[PDB]
Amino acid sequence: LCNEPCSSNSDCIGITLCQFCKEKTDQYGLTYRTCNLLP
Repeated sequence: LCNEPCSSNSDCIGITLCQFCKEKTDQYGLTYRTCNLLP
């Protein structure tokens, strides 16, 4: 749903109301690009 992977904003638009493709990591330090509720 909203919590899923991305590469830009548009990747998270319409699929759900979560336009904010953010960059965070897990506990390991793997930075990944994921759809968030906000910027």
